[PDB]
Amino acid sequence: GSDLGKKLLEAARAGRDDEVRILMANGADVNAADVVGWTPLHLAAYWGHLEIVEVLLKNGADVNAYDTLGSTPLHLAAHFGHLEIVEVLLKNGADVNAKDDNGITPLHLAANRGHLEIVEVLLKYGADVNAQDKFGKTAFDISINNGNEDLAEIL
Amino acid sequence: APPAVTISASYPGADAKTVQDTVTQVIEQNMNGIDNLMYMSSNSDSTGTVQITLTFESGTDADIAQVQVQNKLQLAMPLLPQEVQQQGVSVEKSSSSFLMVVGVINTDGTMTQEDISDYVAANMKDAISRTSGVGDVQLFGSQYAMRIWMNPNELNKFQLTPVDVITAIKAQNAQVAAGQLGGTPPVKGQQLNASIIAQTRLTSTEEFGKILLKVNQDGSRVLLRDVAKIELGGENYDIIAEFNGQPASGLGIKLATGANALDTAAAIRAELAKMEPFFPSGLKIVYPYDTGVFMTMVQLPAGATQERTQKVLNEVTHYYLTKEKNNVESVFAVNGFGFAGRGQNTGIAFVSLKDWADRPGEENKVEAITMRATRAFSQIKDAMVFAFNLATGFDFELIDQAGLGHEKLTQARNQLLAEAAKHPDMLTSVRPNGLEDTPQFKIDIDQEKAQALGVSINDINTTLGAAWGGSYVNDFIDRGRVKKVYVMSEAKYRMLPDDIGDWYVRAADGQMVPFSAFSSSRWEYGSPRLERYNGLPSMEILGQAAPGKSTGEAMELMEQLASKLPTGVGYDWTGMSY
Amino acid sequence: APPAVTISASYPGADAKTVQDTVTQVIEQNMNGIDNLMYMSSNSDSTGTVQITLTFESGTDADIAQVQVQNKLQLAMPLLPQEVQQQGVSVEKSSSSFLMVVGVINTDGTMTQEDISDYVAANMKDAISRTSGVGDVQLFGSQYAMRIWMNPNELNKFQLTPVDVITAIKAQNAQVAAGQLGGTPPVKGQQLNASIIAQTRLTSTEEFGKILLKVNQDGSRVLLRDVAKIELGGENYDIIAEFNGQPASGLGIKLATGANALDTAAAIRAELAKMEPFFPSGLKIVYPYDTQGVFMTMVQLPAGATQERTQKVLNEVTHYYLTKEKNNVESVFAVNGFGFAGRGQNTGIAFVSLKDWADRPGEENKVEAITMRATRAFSQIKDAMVFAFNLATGFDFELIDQAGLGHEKLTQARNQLLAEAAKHPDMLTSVRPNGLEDTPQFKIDIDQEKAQALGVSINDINTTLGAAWGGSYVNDFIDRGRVKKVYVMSEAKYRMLPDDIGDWYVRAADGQMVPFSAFSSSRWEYGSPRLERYNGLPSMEILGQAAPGKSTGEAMELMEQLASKLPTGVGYDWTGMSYQ
Amino acid sequence: APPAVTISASYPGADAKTVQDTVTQVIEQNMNGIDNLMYMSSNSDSTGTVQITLTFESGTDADIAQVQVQNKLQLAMPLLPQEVQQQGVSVEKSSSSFLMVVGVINTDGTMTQEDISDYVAANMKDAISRTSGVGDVQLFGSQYAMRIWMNPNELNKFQLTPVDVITAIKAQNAQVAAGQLGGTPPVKGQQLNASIIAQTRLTSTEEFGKILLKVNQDGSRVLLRDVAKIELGGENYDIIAEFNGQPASGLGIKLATGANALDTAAAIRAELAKMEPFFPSGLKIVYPYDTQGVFMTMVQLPAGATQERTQKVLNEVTHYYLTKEKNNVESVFAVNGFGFAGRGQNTGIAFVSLKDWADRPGEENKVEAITMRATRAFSQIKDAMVFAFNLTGFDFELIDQAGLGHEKLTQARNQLLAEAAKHPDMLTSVRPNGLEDTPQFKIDIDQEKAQALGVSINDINTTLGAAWGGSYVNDFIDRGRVKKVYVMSEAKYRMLPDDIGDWYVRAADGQMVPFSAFSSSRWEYGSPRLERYNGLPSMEILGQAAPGKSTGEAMELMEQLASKLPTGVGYDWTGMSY
Ligand SMILES: CC(=O)Nc1ccc(CCSc2nc(N3C[C@@H](C)O[C@@H](C)C3)c3c(c2C#N)CC(C)(C)OC3)cc1
Repeated sequence: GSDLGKKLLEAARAGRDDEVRILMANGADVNAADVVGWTPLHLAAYWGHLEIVEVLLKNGADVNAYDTLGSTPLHLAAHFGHLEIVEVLLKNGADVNAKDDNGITPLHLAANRGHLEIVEVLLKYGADVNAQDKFGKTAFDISINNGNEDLAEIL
Repeated sequence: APPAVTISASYPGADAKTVQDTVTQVIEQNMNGIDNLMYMSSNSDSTGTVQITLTFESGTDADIAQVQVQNKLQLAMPLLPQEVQQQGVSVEKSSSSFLMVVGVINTDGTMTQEDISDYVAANMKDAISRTSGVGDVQLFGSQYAMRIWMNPNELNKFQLTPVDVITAIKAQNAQVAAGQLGGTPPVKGQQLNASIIAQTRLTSTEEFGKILLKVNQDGSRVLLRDVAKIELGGENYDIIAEFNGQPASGLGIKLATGANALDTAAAIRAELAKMEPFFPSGLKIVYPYDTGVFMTMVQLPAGATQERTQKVLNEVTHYYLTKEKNNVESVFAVNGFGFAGRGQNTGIAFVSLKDWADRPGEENKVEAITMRATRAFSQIKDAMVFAFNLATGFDFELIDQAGLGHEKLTQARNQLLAEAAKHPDMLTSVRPNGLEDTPQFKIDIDQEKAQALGVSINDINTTLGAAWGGSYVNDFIDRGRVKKVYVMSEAKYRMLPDDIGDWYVRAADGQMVPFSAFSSSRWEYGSPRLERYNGLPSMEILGQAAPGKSTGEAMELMEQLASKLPTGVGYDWTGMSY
Repeated sequence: APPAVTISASYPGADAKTVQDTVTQVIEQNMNGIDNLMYMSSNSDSTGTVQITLTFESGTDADIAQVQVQNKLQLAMPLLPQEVQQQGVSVEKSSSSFLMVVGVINTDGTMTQEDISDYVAANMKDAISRTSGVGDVQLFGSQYAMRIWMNPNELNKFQLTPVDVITAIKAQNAQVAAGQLGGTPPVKGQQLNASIIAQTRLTSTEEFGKILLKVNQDGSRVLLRDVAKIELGGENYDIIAEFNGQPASGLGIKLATGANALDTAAAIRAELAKMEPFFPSGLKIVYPYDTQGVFMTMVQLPAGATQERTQKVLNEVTHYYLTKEKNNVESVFAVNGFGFAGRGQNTGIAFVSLKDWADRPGEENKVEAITMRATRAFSQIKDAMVFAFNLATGFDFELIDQAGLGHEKLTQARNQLLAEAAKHPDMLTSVRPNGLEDTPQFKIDIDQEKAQALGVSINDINTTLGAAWGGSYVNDFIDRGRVKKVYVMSEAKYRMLPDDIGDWYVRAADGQMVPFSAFSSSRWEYGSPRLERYNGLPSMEILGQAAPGKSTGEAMELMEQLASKLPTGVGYDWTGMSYQ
Repeated sequence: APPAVTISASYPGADAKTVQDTVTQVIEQNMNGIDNLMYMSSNSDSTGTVQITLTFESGTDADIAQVQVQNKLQLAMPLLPQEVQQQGVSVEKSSSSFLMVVGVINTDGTMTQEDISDYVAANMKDAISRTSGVGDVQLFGSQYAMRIWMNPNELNKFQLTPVDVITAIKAQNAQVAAGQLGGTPPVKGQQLNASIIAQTRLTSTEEFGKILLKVNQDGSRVLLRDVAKIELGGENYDIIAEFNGQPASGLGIKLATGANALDTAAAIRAELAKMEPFFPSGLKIVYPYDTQGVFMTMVQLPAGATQERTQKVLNEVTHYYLTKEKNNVESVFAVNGFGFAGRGQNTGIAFVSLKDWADRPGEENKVEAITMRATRAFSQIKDAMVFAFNLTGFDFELIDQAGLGHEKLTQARNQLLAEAAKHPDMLTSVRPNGLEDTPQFKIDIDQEKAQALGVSINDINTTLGAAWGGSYVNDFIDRGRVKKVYVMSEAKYRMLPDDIGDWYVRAADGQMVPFSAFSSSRWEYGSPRLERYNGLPSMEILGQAAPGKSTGEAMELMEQLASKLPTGVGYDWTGMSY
């Protein structure tokens, strides 16, 4: 609906915490989405803005919003090694086994970049360690292919 | 103005990182042993374009500088992708300005900008180049190319891919040496000597249409026209230009060194007068700029499309031609071009005023017109639109000195811009000159699946690139003149992510495999315009001193702020601040 | 003479249109943004040659002109056929006429024309070409290459094609970078270090002869000498010279723009003095033309004329000087296949050197009267333009296709202008084309559907035809320590007649041998052996003279009025002597 | 001084004759139509390098000379092997001596010699090379490449060859141009425009390690790391430097012809001062050779000497200066593998920097007496010419005028040198300037056996050259900088003749064939350095007038001796004797 929606998407992207608090106060749609289906929560999760994440969730941001290719804010946080954000999303109800259009899960993405603490947190919250993507691969297969033996321990 | 030399290269269908990492870096690393170089700057963008600008000390002979640059470039040519070498890598003196910009319009609605550009290329440009006093002439557009617009549904139906289309065009649009009957050394007493003439380059859409792709088992023929639409069109479709709303091409004309401006301008106008009787209907020459033109910048948000920008440009044009009808002769609206960047979400309108004499009163002068225009345009939502004419400013480069990479340099630049915003008493309008990261479609080809299926990675990458980016295949002859042949998907099969899975590749066993079988994709952010300064990754920052501060003190602050940035980030002053 | 830069390129086996449409046009489209350029012209010939001449305003710095033309040429280089790039494109800044000719003969008769030409190409030309002030050097002959003369019957008998020959030569005449034993980084403690030497370029006909083409199922061997005659022979066979009727070669030397003639000539003689002591026995330098004491004779036959016919006319001209003018003429160096029009089968030149000033008393024994008499004696030679002159008031006209009309329409328009000009002997004399007429050519259509059905690839078809009938430069070899070329081509007797087309076989994907006749058809047509362009558009150059006591100005004015009546899309310009 | 233009090119893994016959002769034959050229000379070496020196008449403008050379070379580039073109050919107009050496060490000893050299190559060299006045820059070390060190036992186990490795690297370390979503020309109503990002260059050993070579029968995977060790390492390993005994790298800088020595040196220092703040911890610049105060020591061992024996000689030279001359010497910067005559396993150079003049009182402590003492101290080192000097008898070229060949020319040279030795009253130290033939390993591939087995000659020659010589495959991105990828055998499989037989090639039927089945080998002699002069095979000979004789008398005798040489051998005077 909003011209304010578009400004909230930009403020969240560019990290501007005050501006986010203001636009929320003046009624911006917290679940405004850009052309690729990214919400303010997606943007804050990708770009690592923890306080923006928390602020959006308290104002009703949808924790499992999915972009046009099926990816969620938790995919993005996990892939890019944003640990504190991963915990907050999971604390606020993020689907730990959400699969994108390719069957990729946040654990697959964390495992691929070698983000070991994130792998651990996801696993606490009930991540299906044997979930397979469209090619049949698991987090374990990923660890083997990348030659990351520390990760292969944990799985 | 220090003399400057610009290198321009093109990699059709390449993204900014691809251009930077296969072209820009390679040229830069070869820019040694050149005299009098003060600094070098480059940009590599999402239209597949690179410009490297070498700025020389004042008093350097610009011809000597141009040749030394060109020679080093030419020795680096074999290090560049074939596709880049095939587009031509130009090296020109770039500090000289235009003597004139000539518009070529069609007023009776019968020609597209591509039609007009072909006419100009084939019938006007070279006569203008030979005109007394003319140095460089740039065509704003191209001659025609033969456009083969592929359909993936038809290709798959006949078990064909773009690779087969490209192969067939190289085989059947060909011209090669076939020797002679009775040639030397002959059997003595030979009387017959004749050249052998075998295949000749194709000359028409009809001939391209008949290229034979294959014959089916039941004896039916698949012709290129059964899998593609075929038309004369442009080489590139990045820019759309209109003159008072009508399609238009143009020539940008520079003065040869040592020639006289007034005589050269008059000689150009006399040559264009002599051509006029031969023009087709509705073609007209207009002169928007010739030694009171001002500009209106248009910038849409990330990922905005050409059609969205066109709508804004059309409102800008309509404004000037109604609300400034007494002051404005013309609006030359250029969609896709912007000085700060090329791309679909940018444009500029070049506005030509009527003669000063016909614009009495201060309210009819450039300053008042532009302030009124900017105020009317601040209504426009979903675009930034600013009118302006052409030293308190500074020109600062932030530099990656230790291999930090784009994402870290950007965070450093953001720290610097936030800090400079905390000192509004000293610094105003401290901003990036360049573009922000935008969403990109990252597609990962699964090598294991490709190998298990027997699908070659070269077939995959050629299929994707040719369809979605376009490919220059080879040359043809149009009405006696050599021109390029391009293959690309028809627009409707290359618009959105779901179109990816309509493209099939042929495996070694003959089965057709959809892209979805061996690839996966996701959204990510990356740069549409990468900058370098003296061979290192950079981000240009503009700014000015606060009212009642000198640029001297404002620069000094920027240096203090820059001194607190993360480890490995440096800076330099360039341009006016050098 | 305003300064000129010339671009030259070569495409072996190419007809004029193929040269024009794959080389000339691509280069010319970049020839803009060059300072002080007056005009550009080009010829594209059925010798597979192109020459583009760019003419600059008087006083232009020729170094700078050459640099700027080459800059623009580099834009086109990656778009040229590999076959042209590999011949070496040249960019020269020379006078268009020869400063001198250096002739070479063998007074023991123990070297043929071909041997002499190789000796000069291999031991003399390069040094002369590097001498300061030498703008251009023309060899009157050809360097040897290694010639592989294929036999199509033998190739077919072993299920081989020219593609197989070419492949084998690239594989077995190779120079391999093979590394080292014990090279860096080594196992520490390594003492042995040595280069590995693997294949190296072949050096002799004997080695080329034992290239191994295939091993039969029964174990027998097909060597290259089983399908081909192998010998050293010219890169091409188009240029043959004689000095006083004996076998010769030579170098035609042109002066670099602005260079000093006395000095350059002297530097050339000093370079020749270094070479002389190492000549094989019999070999001798002669000096048939030092620029008056000299003059030339041009021989120009119609397009279509064989080497043998041009030779017949050269023999008449040399006969005349050696019989009729034997008291005045010291020497004639005659060249068949090269002339004022450059390279061509229907063209020759004779360089004539006179005896001493002192031994030719009287006006009638001076160069003017000798050349007048010569031209008169040669004026009766049938179907040949032969004249003798040493070294103003004509005009030089360019008819130009300005609308994509094409060669055939441009010819019609030219003939219309020439017939109209003929009706004004009062204002215009000897209005005539500078170029060549169309000649019969053999048009071959490859049937794509048949090729596909049979499984014969277009590349194999094209290589087989081009290599057999045109010759293909394969790679280099080393002849007596010098890098030289290797060419494959049909032996002469298998590429003389139209029915020979059908004796050439191509191998299908299933291994069957398919004759050319199965997937091709042919017919006779006409086309051009020399296509001209002026400022990048198709053109036809017309020369002529103002009639007795009319100004060039009135003559030009009438040509312009006659030109104004030609079909739409045909324009004109003035060039050369008419441009100011 | 007559200005000289130098052309340099390289062919990885080529021997001298290969370089000469595919590169040097091709370039030389195309050096026509160039003004004012006095003479040309070349060396073609077993390091895979060529250097062609074109010397111009006194008073020639060196800019014009360089331009003319560059342009003729550009037109000859298509005639050279692709392997050479892709390395970059350079053309320089510089003095042949060093203006200064920039040394780099790590004072915390935390970076190795190889690390330091990469840092200099990747962060310092290009900005120095662009500094005005800098004619040539030699790195004393090598930039990193991604090194794929192949194991032939593992390749054979998986039925693979270096050809398969190269093919996979090209396919899987690729930078793909993939076009755009919503790209131009677009459909009406399009809302989204975004770049498509597909494959990108690899950036790390880990990524190269996971390149997928094949999928086995049972679906197990063979990764590149399963057949190779993957590491960053030098593009070559030929040049190693030390500063006062510690690991070092640096830049040797030569002044451009006609540039100002003091101005250039100050511009270099100003450029280093921009880099210093971003150095990793411990890195430090030293100044071991600024052109009294300094001198050099040449180390030239006979052809065939190992890196290890050259090092042992340099360690003796360095030790002498740091112990016997420690009161006079501040520093020694020693380079193994580069010398006065450029690159080679058997050559070195030491740049020596003296303490302040004021702290070296006495004639005995000035440069002249020091170099003379050092030369005396080094005159008894075995099988090495070692001398100390600062930057004239005769300079003679013996010339093959008749296609005689290297072996006959060497015989004629030896005849001349024998005759010269019999006149010790007129001529002294008449010696060759180049190198003697050494043993080489001649391997003959048996074409019959290869064809019988179905083994391709291209697979054999690629296998041999890539494993034993190394092959530049393509580029990758190291810490944001484009650099090279090389495949070669790990050291232990390319040390000895029996190792040849552990390399297997795959036949058309899929069988693995060892090299021993289709080859044979022998020892022979050939040249590690072939010389040419004015385009002809040549051998340079130096010498001088015997005491109390003029240079003219000694030259006259040389000419008299040269007139009695075998048929087809000529001569010419060059350099100081021209
Ligand atoms: C396909 C295409 O490029 N079409 C096209 C683009 C531009 C044009 C000309 C627009 S008018 C114009 N263009 C300029 N440019 C400059 C050029 C470097 O870039 C192009 C796109 C347009 C400049 C000026 C005018 C006017 N009036 C004035 C000035 C010299 C001050 O600034 C440059 C015509 C057709």
